[PDB]
Amino acid sequence: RSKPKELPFFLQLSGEKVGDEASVREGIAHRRDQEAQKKLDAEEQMNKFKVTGRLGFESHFTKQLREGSQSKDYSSLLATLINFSPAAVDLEIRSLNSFEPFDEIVWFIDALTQGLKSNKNFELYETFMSLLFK
Amino acid sequence: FELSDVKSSKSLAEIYEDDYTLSEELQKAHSEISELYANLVYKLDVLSSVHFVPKPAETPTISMEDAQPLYMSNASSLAPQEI
Amino acid sequence: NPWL
Amino acid sequence: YTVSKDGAVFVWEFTKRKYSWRITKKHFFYANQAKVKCVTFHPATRLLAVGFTSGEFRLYDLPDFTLIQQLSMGQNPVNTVSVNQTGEWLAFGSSKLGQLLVYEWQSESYILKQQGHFDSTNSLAYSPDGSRVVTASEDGKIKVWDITSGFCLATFEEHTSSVTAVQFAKRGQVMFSSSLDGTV
Amino acid sequence: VAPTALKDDDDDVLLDHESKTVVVDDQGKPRFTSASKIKFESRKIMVPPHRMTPLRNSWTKIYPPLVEHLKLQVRMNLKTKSVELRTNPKFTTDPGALQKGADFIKAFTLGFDLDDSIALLRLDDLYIETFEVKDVKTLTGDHLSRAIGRIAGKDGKTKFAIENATRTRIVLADSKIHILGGFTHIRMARESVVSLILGSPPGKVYGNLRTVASRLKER
Amino acid sequence: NGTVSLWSPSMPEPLVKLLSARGPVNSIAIDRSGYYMATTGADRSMKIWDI
Amino acid sequence: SQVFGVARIYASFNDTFVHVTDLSGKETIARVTGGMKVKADRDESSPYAAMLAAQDVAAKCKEVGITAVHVKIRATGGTRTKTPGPGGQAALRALARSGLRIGRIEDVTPVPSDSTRKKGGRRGRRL
Amino acid sequence: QLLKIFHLKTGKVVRSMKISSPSYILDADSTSTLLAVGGTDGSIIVVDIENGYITHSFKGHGGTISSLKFYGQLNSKIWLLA
Amino acid sequence: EAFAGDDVVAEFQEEKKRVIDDEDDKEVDTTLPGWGEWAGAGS
Amino acid sequence: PVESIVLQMKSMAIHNIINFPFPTPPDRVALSKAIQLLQYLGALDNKEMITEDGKKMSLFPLSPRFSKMLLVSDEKACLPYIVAIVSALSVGDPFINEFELGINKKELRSKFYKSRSQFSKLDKFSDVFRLLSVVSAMDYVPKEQKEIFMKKNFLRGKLMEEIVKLRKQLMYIIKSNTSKENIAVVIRNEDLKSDIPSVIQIKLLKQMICAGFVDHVAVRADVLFPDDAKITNRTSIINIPYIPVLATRTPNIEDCFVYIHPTSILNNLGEMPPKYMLYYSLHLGGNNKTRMNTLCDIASTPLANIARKGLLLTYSKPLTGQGLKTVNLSPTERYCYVVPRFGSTVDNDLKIGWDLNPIAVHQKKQKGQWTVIKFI
Ligand SMILES: [Mg+2]
Repeated sequence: RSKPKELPFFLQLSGEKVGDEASVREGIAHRRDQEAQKKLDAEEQMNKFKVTGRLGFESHFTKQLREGSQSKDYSSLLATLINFSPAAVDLEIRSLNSFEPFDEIVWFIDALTQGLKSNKNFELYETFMSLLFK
Repeated sequence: FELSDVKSSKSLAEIYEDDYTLSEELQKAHSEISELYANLVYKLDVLSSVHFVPKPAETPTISMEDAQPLYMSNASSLAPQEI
Repeated sequence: NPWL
Repeated sequence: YTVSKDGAVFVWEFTKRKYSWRITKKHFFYANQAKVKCVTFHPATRLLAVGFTSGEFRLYDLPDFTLIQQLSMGQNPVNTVSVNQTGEWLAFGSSKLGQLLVYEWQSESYILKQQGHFDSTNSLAYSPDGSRVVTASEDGKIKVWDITSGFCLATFEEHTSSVTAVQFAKRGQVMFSSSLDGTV
Repeated sequence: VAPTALKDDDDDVLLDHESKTVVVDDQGKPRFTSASKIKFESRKIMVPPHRMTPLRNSWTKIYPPLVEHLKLQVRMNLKTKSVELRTNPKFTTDPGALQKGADFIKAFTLGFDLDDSIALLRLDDLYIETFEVKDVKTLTGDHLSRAIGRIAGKDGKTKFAIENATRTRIVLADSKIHILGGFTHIRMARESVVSLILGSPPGKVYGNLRTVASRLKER
Repeated sequence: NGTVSLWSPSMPEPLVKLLSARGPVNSIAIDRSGYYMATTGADRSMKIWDI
Repeated sequence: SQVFGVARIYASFNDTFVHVTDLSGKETIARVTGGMKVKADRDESSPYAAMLAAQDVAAKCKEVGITAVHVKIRATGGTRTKTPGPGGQAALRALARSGLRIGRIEDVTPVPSDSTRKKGGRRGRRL
Repeated sequence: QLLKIFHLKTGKVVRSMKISSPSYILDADSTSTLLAVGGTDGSIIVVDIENGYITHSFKGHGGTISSLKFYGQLNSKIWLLA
Repeated sequence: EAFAGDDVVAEFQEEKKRVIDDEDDKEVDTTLPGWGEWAGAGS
Repeated sequence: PVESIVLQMKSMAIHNIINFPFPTPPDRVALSKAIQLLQYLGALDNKEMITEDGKKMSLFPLSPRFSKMLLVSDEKACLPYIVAIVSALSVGDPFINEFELGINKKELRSKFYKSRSQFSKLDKFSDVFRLLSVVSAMDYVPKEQKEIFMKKNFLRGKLMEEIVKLRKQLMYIIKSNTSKENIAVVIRNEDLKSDIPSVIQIKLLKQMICAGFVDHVAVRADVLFPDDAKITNRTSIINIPYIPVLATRTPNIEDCFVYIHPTSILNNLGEMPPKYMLYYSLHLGGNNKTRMNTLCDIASTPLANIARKGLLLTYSKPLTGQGLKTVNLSPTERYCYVVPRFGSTVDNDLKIGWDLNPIAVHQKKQKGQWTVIKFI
């Protein structure tokens, strides 16, 4: 809801519009162009930014999720979740890897299960789990 | 319907060209009428008003004011009987 | 030859 | 970097022809008739935010002059533009309609987006619990406010003329308004 | 330094004679190697003398569409006073280009405006209908002159009404009528012209044009 | 742009254009005879012209 | 290596004949009409029906051995209209697209030095 | 003017190629591996049915091709076309 | 005090050339392609 | 080769290789390494089933590494160069080096360097193209100039002749498998003969060699571990360390290092060598240091395009930041910038991988995995 509000020389015209009613009586009778254009705008978007700065492979959040599972202490991961902006929280939850063996999703559930035990930040942990199912 | 009896400025290709690609002029006057009515209402309002009356006032556009909360969805605005 |  | 009202950005460098300031590069905003009304710059991220008299603003990267984004707030001039310390939030304000907009250009999200009443508020009404207050103006639009935050949740523009009174029911979910246009 | 001072390349390229012998396979079949891996045309359209001056004044706008879009090779022959078109086999691609170009030149010869003639190149279903006033009714002297003025109308109003109503163009060259448009359209234009020749007053004809013109928009 | 243009009401373009400064021209003075012209730009420059 | 026929096109108000023969004209190779190619009488003179007839004729020409044709287009002539109509123009375009060389195009309408009376009467015809 | 090869076992059109002129003469050799196409332009194309490519393109005849005949034996180098 | 600005002499010289070209005599080529000789893609 | 054994069985739909009852079984370690190699070569998928590229490789009678090169080499008319390179590597090195000549007389040393320089013009950083120079130059030496050519340039005559014969046999195998006229193809000497490669062709060839030898790529030790091994401009090229892609990380990283050979074209270069190097094999003979038999240098994005087909390259989650919006078309299609990781995963701290430059990429979700389709 917050998104802002938005010929050929040889014209291939035929049928009744050009006075050929005989063809119609005898039974002879562009979205794919738009999607193809929608692709071009997709690549045109990628070429517009060519940022080459050296970034790390793993994000700050996913590293702690991996570390939390190893040490079985998601307190660091839980803390950064509480600090993340609502946009940041949603992006991370969507980006959790969904391929078998589903390690990250299981790790997130273990992280959220620890949070409920603390009886602190109860409304956010419940909300995080709601976003997980969504 | 009114039939033009003057030579068409558009060539026979153009009359077919535009066919390849309720009325803007009708809506153009509508904007003009609203402008004239708004201006006239302001001028009469100032004369018969006890208090001060302020004077009334491509690229994608932002809507500053919205009829419903942003978190609210259009689907949630419909009753079961409507659905 | 070209390669030489 | 110097910016002019006509819509030109000059890049000045100290260089030899013995050494002096010289315009090494010149950029132009090719707005059809809009004039530059406010400009701000963030040196750390090299962000240039320009608000035009037509009501639209552009975000640019310097010195490459890459147009990050272009949006319109309306038909009134953009009077003031400000940048956050981190450079991630842009605040714009239009004086004519009293609009205020905080824009997160990193995510293209809106931190704050508010427009006040154009006319004087004629009437007010608290929600029965006091959580919300409804206001009406001589313009003819009703705005719903949240007390805790102080921001307008919705604006209603059904009434043609000045809204004279607003009142809630004891239940509180329903609100009524009366207007000089001849409707309740 | 300014007086106000403080105090690898990654490559962009990314990996994405017939022989005189036979080979026999295990089945005894023969296996051979592969083999080594628009026609010239002409048309002539003669230009009548009264169309020579319009042709020269419109020549700058006539040869471009024939050369660029139709990929034909154009020439006007001063000695024979004719326009010559040729299909160039190395460049021309559309087998219908030449006959299309010949029709476009013919329409100009008949008196049609250049911009109306281009529709013959642009579209594919435009034709020219031609007939004489004597084919409808034997009119002579003043009776023939009055019939021509009845088709044209005052200031050409009756002709433009037919052209606008039927989506056609009409050339009234003395007693010779040429109508340019689509097949169903030029038959609509012909009935109105024939009614005028037979003597129906222009006002009554203009009324019928409105009825058909309304239908044309509906469909 | 450091230029001085000459104008008449009946002509749509300047009669003459004179480059008399490396920056904006702040002031122009013309004598009674209309023979000389003095200008001063915003570059510490003063120039006397035979117009 | 270029064998020529004669494509004789007769464009009437109510039909179109596409008729290919040898150079003499005594020998017919393929005659197709627009009325053989449509389901309604009203469409026999259409440019659509003349295009189907010409393509039908052009295929038969290529089989027999004809690779080029001269064109002799005509209208009804006599006491009636002298210019071949849209149906005849449609056939000529269809032959050109067909791939046959077009040799020479002539209008051979029967034009009277003098005529008998036309069928209309004194008040005219073709309402 | 499209030569089409149809595989009876698979029930599918396996190959489709464009020929120069209309063709009314076809000949298949006894070994069931070659096809000759004789056009009205006097040109001859020999095709490999199984692999679907043109092997020979003879253009020597003046008139339309009226008859084609393959000669050859299994395990031989004496393949001829008349 | 120091002054830095745009190149007004270079801008002025461009205008003087532009005025000279506009008011000078002009030679217009009036040849009609294809009028008496073959014209098109081939030659 | 043990990978020829594994590849053949997989084309037979024999899934259990490690436990297969051979009359004479190979080592399980060898079989396991063979399966991983065929996964890096794109012959086997992540579940160890043969792919379309694998089915083609099984038809070839060569080693799978060279079978992979010849398959991806039929682009931009680069195949004749690859056949010459593969034939030269198959037969051996025809270059007699200064150490063998015992000249490491001064005038002869000069001619040796001139003789090497004329063959080095193709590329400064690549030794494999120096093999391509002599093999292709040899086609332009007439019969009476052979021996003079050999003595003048200090080459081995008999080894060069065998290379030329192998080119004709090798080209037949490639054409017969790839060409639609599989059996009918006949090779001609003019096919083998070809002109100098263009710079675009040179860059493509480096990718084609990488296709076969992707697992044999090392990174300069400075890039991965700055300051663990001292580096400065005065240091000679033969002393610059390199780390193979899958080397097991020792407590002292110095052991993992491999070094450039003195005979390589890199030794005389002077400026700093490439960060990524593709090597044919490692040789511990010679006690100074472990030495690489280098082929060429591969850049970052070209390398990722090759390892893309195997399992040696992994992709991060979409990058977000200034001007890094993740365009998304469908729930199973998206375009985004991703930083690829080549070699060992970050969670794996035994083998030594590294991160390549970020690149825009078109990804399509398959089985819940965002597999890459192509680079933008
Ligand atoms: Mg009739």
